[PDB]
Amino acid sequence: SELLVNTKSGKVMGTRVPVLSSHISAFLGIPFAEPPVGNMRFRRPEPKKPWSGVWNASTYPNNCQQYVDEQFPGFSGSEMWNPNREMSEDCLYLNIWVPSPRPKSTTVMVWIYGGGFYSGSSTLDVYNGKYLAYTEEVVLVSLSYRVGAFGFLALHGSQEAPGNVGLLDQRMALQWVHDNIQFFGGDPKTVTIFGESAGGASVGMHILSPGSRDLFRRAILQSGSPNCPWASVSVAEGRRRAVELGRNLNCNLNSDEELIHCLREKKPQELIDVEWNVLPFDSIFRFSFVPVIDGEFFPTSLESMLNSGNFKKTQILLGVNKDEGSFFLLYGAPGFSKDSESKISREDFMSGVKLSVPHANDLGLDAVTLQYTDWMDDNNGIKNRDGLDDIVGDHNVICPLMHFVNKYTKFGNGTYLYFFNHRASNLVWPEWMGVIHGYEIEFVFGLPLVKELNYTAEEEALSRRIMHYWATFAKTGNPNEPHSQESKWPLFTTKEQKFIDLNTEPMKVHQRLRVQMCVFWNQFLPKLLNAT
Amino acid sequence: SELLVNTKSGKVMGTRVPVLSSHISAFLGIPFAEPPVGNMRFRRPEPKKPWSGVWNASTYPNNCQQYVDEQFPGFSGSEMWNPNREMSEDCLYLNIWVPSPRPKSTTVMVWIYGGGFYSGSSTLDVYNGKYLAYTEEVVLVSLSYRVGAFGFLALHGSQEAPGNVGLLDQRMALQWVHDNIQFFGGDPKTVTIFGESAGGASVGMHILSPGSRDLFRRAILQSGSPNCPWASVSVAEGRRRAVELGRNLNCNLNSDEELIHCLREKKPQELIDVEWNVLPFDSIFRFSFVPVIDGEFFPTSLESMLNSGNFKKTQILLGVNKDEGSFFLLYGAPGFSKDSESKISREDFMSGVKLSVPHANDLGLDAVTLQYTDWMDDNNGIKNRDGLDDIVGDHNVICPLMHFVNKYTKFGNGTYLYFFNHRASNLVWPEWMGVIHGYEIEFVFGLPLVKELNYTAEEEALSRRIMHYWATFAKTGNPNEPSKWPLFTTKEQKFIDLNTEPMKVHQRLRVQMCVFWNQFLPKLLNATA
Ligand SMILES: *[C@@H]1O[C@H](CO)[C@@H](O)[C@H](O)[C@H]1NC(C)=O
Ligand SMILES: *[C@@H]1O[C@H](CO)[C@@H](O)[C@H](O)[C@H]1NC(C)=O
Ligand SMILES: *[C@@H]1O[C@H](CO)[C@@H](O)[C@H](O)[C@H]1NC(C)=O
Ligand SMILES: *[C@@H]1O[C@H](CO)[C@@H](O)[C@H](O)[C@H]1NC(C)=O
Ligand SMILES: [Cl-]
Ligand SMILES: [Cl-]
Repeated sequence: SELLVNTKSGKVMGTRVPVLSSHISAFLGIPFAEPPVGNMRFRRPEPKKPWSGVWNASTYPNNCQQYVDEQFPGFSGSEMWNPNREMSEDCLYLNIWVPSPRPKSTTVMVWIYGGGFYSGSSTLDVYNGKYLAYTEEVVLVSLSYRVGAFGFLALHGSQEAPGNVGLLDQRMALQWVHDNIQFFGGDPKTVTIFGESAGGASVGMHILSPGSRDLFRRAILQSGSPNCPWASVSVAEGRRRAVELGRNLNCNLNSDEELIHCLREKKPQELIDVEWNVLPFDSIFRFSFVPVIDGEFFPTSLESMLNSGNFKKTQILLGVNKDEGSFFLLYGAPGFSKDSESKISREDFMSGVKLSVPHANDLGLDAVTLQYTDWMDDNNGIKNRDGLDDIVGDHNVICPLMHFVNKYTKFGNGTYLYFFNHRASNLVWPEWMGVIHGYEIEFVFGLPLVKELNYTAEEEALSRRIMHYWATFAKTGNPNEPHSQESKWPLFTTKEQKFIDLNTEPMKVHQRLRVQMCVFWNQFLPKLLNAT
Repeated sequence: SELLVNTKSGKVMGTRVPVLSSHISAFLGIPFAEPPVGNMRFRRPEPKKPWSGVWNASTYPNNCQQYVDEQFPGFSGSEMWNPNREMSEDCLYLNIWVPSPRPKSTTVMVWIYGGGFYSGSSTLDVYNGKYLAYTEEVVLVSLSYRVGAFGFLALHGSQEAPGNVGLLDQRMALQWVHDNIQFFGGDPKTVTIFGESAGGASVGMHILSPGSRDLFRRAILQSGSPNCPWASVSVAEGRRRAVELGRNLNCNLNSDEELIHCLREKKPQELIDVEWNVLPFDSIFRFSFVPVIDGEFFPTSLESMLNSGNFKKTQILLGVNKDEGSFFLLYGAPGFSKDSESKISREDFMSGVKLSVPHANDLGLDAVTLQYTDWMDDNNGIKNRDGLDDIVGDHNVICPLMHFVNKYTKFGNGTYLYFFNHRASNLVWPEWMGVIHGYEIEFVFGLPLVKELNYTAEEEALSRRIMHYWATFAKTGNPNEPSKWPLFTTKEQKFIDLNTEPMKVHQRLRVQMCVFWNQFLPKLLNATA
């Protein structure tokens, strides 16, 4: 049978699903690890032990325990990102979409969800893999990993809570794919890992971590990179936050052993209720439990590894959205509202930059302000809003990524860069937010192809070329179909630094994506902050 | 006679001169101090002792001892600023042009030449006062003062070489105008001092100094302000450059008295030959002997005085030129040439900013470089050149002036700001240098009104409205006669362009770059230097 597959861990039974007038096979909620429960919370994952009988893989699994956004109750804009399945610590599962009839040795793409390392689910409607698997005839896998304290509590030295376990969950899902995907018609030698934001940072992390390199062929990073300021913390900072979590829960803080034991006895929701209290400052775009630069998953600092070429040399395709920062200003900065133009007063602009660049000293704050302020027109609320939008996006996503792409390209085997700037026709968010963080995903996954979703014909066309770019890249390491009549996406080279826009208009090639501001964020500001 | 005038120090005989198919009276080279020679070198000026008989005031006086530019021999562009009279330490004189017939109590304008405090003469062709005095019917005076070591060698504590004597020379010429101008038909109660660059900074210094405030009614500052980075030094820095001057000359350095005695034995040229060697850095737009913040001529720091309102409250008219910095890049930065477009490489740009902001640490240089570099086109020689040009002008002239203007307007009684950007059709310098430092002067003095000078008719028109703006301001405290030149205000910050086109009003002259130079860089340097 097409739906019955025997894996190295046991048999599995999938389901036939409809997809754009055709059908495809789906294996949902396949376990790849032992439930990280009880005494295993905070521990490295362990391989799922073989089960006997047939595993029913006809329904989505549970979502990992995570904070749930209740800012706009009933609002689809925010809720599409919340867990749409019951939450449980028993959440290490993966989903697979296989073309029907089953391919022989086809390209595999593994999706890693984002959510700032504190949230995310593999089961969201936007991650529904059937459209891309069907359309580009690839074997699509969506994995899952522990988020929040459950995935990244880090007490360096301890082997009960080392930190980086969510990254290890991802790796185990990758090992599972390397071991069993051939049984689904996938080629373990041609797997592309791709993810957005936290997922994108994750992808870059596996490119960096020796232990992950050999488990995939190449990578796609969307709106995220390993070096993002919010994507990792030092062992010290990580230890401090773990201990602060204990303090907030009245825990015995005498030894890791006791602290951890105390934390293992709490119900998930108790950890989550206090999750945000351990952050260093009042800030936006900062999350409590994230990867730690441990000297293990990451041999040395990310900068030194990037500098020395100490990472997987392959082909990468990556990019950003025009307004990565808007989502975060809306939720944490004064003056922003989803029901108004959100014109920002100079006073709010000032507090906005402090929130946005929490680690900066006064001189640092002044530099950012000067860099993003039009002094001929400083009370212009729109320029103030947009200025703050750019600050959040440039500092958190765009510049860290440009740094990564420039460093990576010195050693890599091909880099393709994009700038996604199409504002969807059916977007429920206010216009000031622009091309929002995460909204290129529905195009990557082919959502615009489903008519009931009411996207424009130009949007369906954009989705199809994006899916083909992504897939062709996954298959060959080049988004372009060699000798083809269509415009060509040029390689990003260290000299020319070319990149293309991704929208409904004919392709435009540009150079040096936001160089000016990124020179400020990547070179000058760090120099000024180091000064003292 | 009309040319024979009795002043409080003695009689003087002027001369009738031609001015645009007409004539006026000119009293050239009137002494206002005792010759600052021999033992008087470095000392405060002394009032000129009365003479008997008639002083011959028919010809220009000597120029003060100064560095002479020989970079471009025979070249009129550079040579027009060089002394055109013999140089002598006996140089403290003033000249006066009086309308004919001699008016009754008329507005007086006193010119203070620039030259970075190390050079300058009152006798240059471009400072010829006859056209302005005639056209605008004002009594025009041009004074002189000691420059270089002779006027600013500062050994604070010593009464032999106190520092600021060049400024005191200027003060005594003003005191002389206060005392005698009424005999030339001038109103001592309506005196306007005006000067360019070091002269403009000088004017600003008299506004600040208690000892000078009551010797003039209003002030005009052209391309210079008191707070300019090159316009003053601390007593400690002035003292070390003095000592270094002696070191360069094999002087006894055991005591101020010995050092000074040694320096007074040296021939003027010996001093001048090593003058530049005392500067603390390889730099441009930096001069060795300048005003010292002594606690006497300047009670306290310039900023504190500006902040507390400790200065003369009156009307000020002031402005800058579009390309203040190019002259200095041409002379001291790699890559520039008078005979080429001077496209500037990246290497030369980096070198250039280091020369322009000598005092900055590396972070400071990075900040400046970032602020003026187009990272989408960093190898554009033209942009690199124009960028360096803006850095020099913004940092040395424009932003310091804007800072002065904003601080002064809080307390002042009327500010008029201009931005001169007309490139003279007959300039001999290359296009890349643009609207050069000092070239608005010829329009202020009315040179475009003389036909054999070959200016265009709209240039003569421009000169006339500038002269009238200047003289009307001098007479009333308002350039406007009842298109209006708006009052610069703390809130609005309006200013006008000065060119051949119809007057346009703008606001916040180079506010973006000036926030950087006036607020951010100083803060950065204070936090990390
Ligand atoms: C697997 O679960 C789905 C829904 O619960 C159900 O329709 C189906 O019959 C199940 N298959 C088996 C063999 O239990
Ligand atoms: C990728 O690698 C092969 C050699 O391993 C080389 O010939 C080719 O030029 C490389 N491609 C790029 C874009 O670096
Ligand atoms: C004034 O001096 C000049 C020469 O320097 C001379 O030609 C002129 O006649 C003199 N006038 C008188 C009255 O001495
Ligand atoms: C100058 O002073 C007079 C009287 O004190 C005052 O009415 C006027 O407003 C002042 N002018 C300005 C522009 O400050
Ligand atoms: Cl469907
Ligand atoms: Cl004439």
